[PDB]
Amino acid sequence: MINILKGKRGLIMGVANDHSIAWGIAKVLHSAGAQLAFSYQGESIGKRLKPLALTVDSDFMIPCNVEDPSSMDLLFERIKERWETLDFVVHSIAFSDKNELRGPYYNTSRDNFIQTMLVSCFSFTEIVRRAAQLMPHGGAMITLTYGGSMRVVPNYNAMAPAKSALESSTKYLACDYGGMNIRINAISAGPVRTLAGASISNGRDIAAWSKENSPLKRTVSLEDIGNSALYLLSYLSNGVTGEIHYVDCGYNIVAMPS
Amino acid sequence: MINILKGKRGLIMGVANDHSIAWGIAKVLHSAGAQLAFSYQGESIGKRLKPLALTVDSDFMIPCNVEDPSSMDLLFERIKERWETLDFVVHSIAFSDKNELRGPYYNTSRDNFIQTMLVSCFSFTEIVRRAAQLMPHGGAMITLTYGGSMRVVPNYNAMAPAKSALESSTKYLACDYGGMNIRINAISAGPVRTLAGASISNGRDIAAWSKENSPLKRTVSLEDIGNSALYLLSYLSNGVTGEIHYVDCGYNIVAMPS
Ligand SMILES: NC(=O)c1ccc[n+]([C@@H]2O[C@H](COP(=O)([O-])OP(=O)(O)OC[C@H]3O[C@@H](n4cnc5c(N)ncnc54)[C@H](O)[C@@H]3O)[C@@H](O)[C@H]2O)c1
Repeated sequence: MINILKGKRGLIMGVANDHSIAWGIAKVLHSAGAQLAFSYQGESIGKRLKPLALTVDSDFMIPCNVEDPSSMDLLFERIKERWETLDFVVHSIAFSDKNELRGPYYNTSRDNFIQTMLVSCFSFTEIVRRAAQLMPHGGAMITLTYGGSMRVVPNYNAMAPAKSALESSTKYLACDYGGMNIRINAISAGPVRTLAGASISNGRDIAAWSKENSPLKRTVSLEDIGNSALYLLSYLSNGVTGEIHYVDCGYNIVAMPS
Repeated sequence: MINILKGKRGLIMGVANDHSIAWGIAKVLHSAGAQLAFSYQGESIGKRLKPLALTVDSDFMIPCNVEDPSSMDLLFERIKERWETLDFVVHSIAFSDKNELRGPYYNTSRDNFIQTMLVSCFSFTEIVRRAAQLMPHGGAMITLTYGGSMRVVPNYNAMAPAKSALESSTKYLACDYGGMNIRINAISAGPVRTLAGASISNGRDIAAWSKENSPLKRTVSLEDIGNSALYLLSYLSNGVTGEIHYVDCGYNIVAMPS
């Protein structure tokens, strides 16, 4: 009963399996009428994406290494050879050495910090500025963040300044592109069940904690995020740019457990 | 007649001349009793620092390039050959390419971003880890930041996500080290007429705008920042850690001019 993206086409980055946030988003954005292009980071991923993409009417798949600006130049070159125009971009790329997401933050190595910054923060700047060039009549973009950027989440470590800066760049990008009628927002998702446990050593704990202590008593679903993304990428969110939108079943509001 | 820093020893990072924030801080800390060590970046800065440091009774000056791990190691070796233990650190170091502090944030290049991040953000993590080893009974450190991290200031560009990451790591460092009674805080200063300040285009306009529209209608002085540093580094702020403390004559609270 929703087709507000009828006739709109966009780019989805961040799919790694059927449990990826970018995938939940993809499903919901397609059900609302969007044509999807996808990027993929590796071969195993491409092989899982292929069937997934097919179930949302799409064979448009383009490998990309978000750490290499040439790769991204190429990603847009391949996109452009089918679409002269783009309406939205989903950026859900998060990487860090998972072995360094344990113990105290001060053990963050310089190279992991550089790499985590590059992939988890600056890639959005890169992509956004490439994509804008295909939005001559405006458009909308989102990145993904987590509340661990601003309050201390144990183990999160290197991810934390990276998101913090991602959130910062989100707001600067919004100001840059605002005159061109491009909107740039972020979704601060809560832990997603099962996904949490594979991303970081205490993921299960973080999630269980979040579900026990959120006002809504559940964790956010992939579909929740998909619908919030649908909101921020459609005309519905026309009065909204540069927003760090919290979609965590309200976990962020509670100061302590009951 | 203050002397709450009687018998304390501290590291001052970031003096470049007699207008530097770290210098204002050094002056008020010294006048409250503290013995001071200084790190300087280059030879001209060193030549300018010798006479100054002399006026606060110090010849304890060590070179240090903060994008060089070896050099920060050497810095702390040179400290230890005189002091086995240390009471406080001031981290007042920033860098970004003058050329990129102009125009839209999206023109920020990858290399300037990595470098700005290393020097402006991660160098604090670097320094904090080494210094902590010199505070077996606890102590206090501060870094410097600016409200441009979280609200958009024209031309501030790459400095913004860098400061944001810096504010993030401050809180994370505060959690890693609170068990050791080491407090880690930051000062968010209003505009001050400095050497690195003149890298930003239209910083003059920025400072005039911030002065005109602040509740107090004045700019912060090196002494204001020095005094808030004295607070943040002594027994006075014993209940304060992880705090981003605004010392900007209240600019941040005003939503629009009157
Ligand atoms: N200038 C302002 O108005 C202002 C506003 C609030 C916050 N801040 C912050 O204050 C601090 C900057 O000092 P400042 O503004 O008094 O100007 P400044 O230029 O006098 O001092 C900046 C220092 O950063 C140092 N630095 C740069 N690269 C270095 C390296 N590789 N190794 C060691 N040192 C290096 C410089 O040597 C210099 O001493 C920064 O954290 C800055 O972001 C500045």
